[PDB]
Amino acid sequence: SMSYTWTGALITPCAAEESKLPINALSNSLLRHHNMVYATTSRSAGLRQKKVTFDRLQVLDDHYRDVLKEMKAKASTVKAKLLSVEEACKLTPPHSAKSKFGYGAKDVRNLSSKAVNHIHSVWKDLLEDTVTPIDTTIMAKNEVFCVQPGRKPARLIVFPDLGVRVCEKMALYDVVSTLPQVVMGSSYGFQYSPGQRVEFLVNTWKSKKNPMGFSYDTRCFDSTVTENDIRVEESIYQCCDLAPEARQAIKSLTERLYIGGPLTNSKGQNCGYRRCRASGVLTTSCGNTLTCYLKASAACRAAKLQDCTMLVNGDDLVVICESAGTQEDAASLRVFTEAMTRYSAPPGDPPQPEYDLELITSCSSNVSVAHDASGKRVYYLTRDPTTPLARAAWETARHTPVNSWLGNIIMYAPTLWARMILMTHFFSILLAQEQLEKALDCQIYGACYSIEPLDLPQIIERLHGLSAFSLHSYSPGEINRVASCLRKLGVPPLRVWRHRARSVRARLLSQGGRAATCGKYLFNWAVKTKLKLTPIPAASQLDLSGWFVAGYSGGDIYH
Ligand SMILES: CC(C)(C)[C@H]1C(O)=C(C2=NS(=O)(=O)c3c(CNS(C)(=O)=O)cccc32)C(=O)N1Cc1ccc(F)c(Cl)c1
Repeated sequence: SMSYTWTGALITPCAAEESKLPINALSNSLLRHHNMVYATTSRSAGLRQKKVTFDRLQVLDDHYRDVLKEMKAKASTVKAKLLSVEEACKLTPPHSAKSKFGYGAKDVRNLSSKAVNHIHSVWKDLLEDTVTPIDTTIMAKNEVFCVQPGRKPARLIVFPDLGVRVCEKMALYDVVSTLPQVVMGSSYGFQYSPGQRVEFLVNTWKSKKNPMGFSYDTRCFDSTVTENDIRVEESIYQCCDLAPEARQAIKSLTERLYIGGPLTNSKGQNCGYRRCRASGVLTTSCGNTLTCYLKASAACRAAKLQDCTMLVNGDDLVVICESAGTQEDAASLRVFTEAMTRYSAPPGDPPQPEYDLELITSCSSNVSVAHDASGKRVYYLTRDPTTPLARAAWETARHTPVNSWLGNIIMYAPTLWARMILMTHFFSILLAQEQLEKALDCQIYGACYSIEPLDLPQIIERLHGLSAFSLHSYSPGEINRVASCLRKLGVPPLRVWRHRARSVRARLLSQGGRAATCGKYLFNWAVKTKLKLTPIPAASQLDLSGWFVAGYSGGDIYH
């Protein structure tokens, strides 16, 4: 069937949308080439609609059903619980979209009786009615990029009312938090810190006699998801040991929301109908991960890839296997792709075999190597810093709900671009505003986290190790990619950043306490006469539970 049917009604914004890079007094210290930076708006939604709208055909074979059976066997070992209304309410981001029924996120969060009453009413209706399609809003996402000589159209987000979103948590939060690791084991990617992911990638790579690897880019994964896939997902959820009410609600959410339903714009006009994955439901991450792992695991068998190890984060897939040499690897991957295509996950750009781990991009990241304090080689994950820096420029001039810069510093802390540019720039800004103590929101694996900037040294230590504060002798390939980015964007040379970082560090040191700790660890690279970095005390008090358990993209989750 068609992924979507459209009425002609337009996808509408809630507020005016800026597409041009806002400029303030801080902008130029980061980036001179402002016209290279843009944000998507709803006004390009028609271009997206076009490309996410196609017919899906699905041909399912024995490998498919075999893998599914294995997945269900493991799923049946999971026991999951219902969350109370209040438990589910506390998982709601403060900035979440408000209900059409006269209450908002903060009402939910502080448990107003108005919110809670509507929630209980939504739940009761889920138990009673397992057929009536549930309403969703379709919006365009405003995301920032750099011009790639041209522009990406806005992504679409499809989400049900707040009342329904709290109910999803009640029925499925424990499931989507617990099931994927039990079903998929070490192949489930959202369980890893950056440190663990690079560890798992390197160990996997060198466990092969002659390693070959490839990332598989599905063309618009969400759109490729069929009703079959979503019913198949539900059948996996139902293997779990669940309370009768959770079973009923899960069945009801599947039939009424997950499978499809009507699409309404912000003005309340009907825009059409969806028959593929909604990107803004609780099950998007878990559903996509299970479905990608199933199709890929079965496609590996069909292609006869040898010792194929998968790493799956939603729709993001990387496979590492044994080479049969270049001719056979190329033919293998074609069989893999034909299978995936038969399963309704055709590729965007065709996959290509890789023989160098560092040339493989997965979760928009590639492995690279640097050296630590004692010369002892260390692997870490990095990326082309263009988009992170284009977004950092936007966020320098505009207050954003989610600070991408903060998530990039957290996840890319060991990189030369994050240490030298992002750390230096934003700590300078926090200092000027005396907002070092001010807790800031960022999204990691789709979930929103409130973070104190001053806890960054502890956070980085836990996620990457001390190495992250002592890394040097980065690779010519990486150094060239950074330098090329700065040239393109008109970002000041690294000597300018080194100069600035010295100032930032000194200023932090002068401050004392946690701020001096930020000065010492984060900016030890800037000083020629290096200080000794010991393991950070009282770091092992702060619990990073909720971190690196599961993915929740589009799932309206707050920790
Ligand atoms: C915060 C950033 C930097 C953005 C982080 C992230 O949170 C993600 C992600 N967040 S997400 O939206 O949950 C996500 C998906 C979600 N896809 S889906 C709809 O659920 O099917 C897939 C891949 C990756 C993601 C990511 O790729 N990242 C890059 C990255 C990932 C893992 C690492 F170990 C390192 Cl070092 C860097």
